[PDB]
Amino acid sequence: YGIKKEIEAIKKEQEAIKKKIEAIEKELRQLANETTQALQLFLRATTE
Amino acid sequence: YGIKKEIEAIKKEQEAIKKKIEAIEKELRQLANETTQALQLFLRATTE
Amino acid sequence: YGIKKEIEAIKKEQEAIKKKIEAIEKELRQLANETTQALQLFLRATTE
Repeated sequence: YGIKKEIEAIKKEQEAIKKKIEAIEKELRQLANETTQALQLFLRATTE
Repeated sequence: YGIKKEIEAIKKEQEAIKKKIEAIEKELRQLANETTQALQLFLRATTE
Repeated sequence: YGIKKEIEAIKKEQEAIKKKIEAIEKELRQLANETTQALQLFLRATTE
């Protein structure tokens, strides 16, 4: 029973980690988009 | 004993992973702040 | 055998996670470089 509960806890931790990574990927993509947009502004500005 | 040492190693790996993720979140936040600041400069420049 | 296969699966998941984190670090570094370059452009532009 003890090893079962140990393994169960570990797999709970992994699923939580996998979701943390998912959130990090989300925020990383947004940041990439924003920085691309921000650079597009500059590229628009240096033609004004 | 073998399974104990296996589980122990796995939980050592998880704690290390959790800290890696922590460091990634730190650097991601800094990068977001810097990019916001960098864009704020531009927004300041196109009013000069 | 069951616990062995469980532990084996968990360690497979950890290696996959470690590589996901590796890819995230790669993309995070690139993004930092690009944002630095993008800001360098602006710093070049406001001297023209």
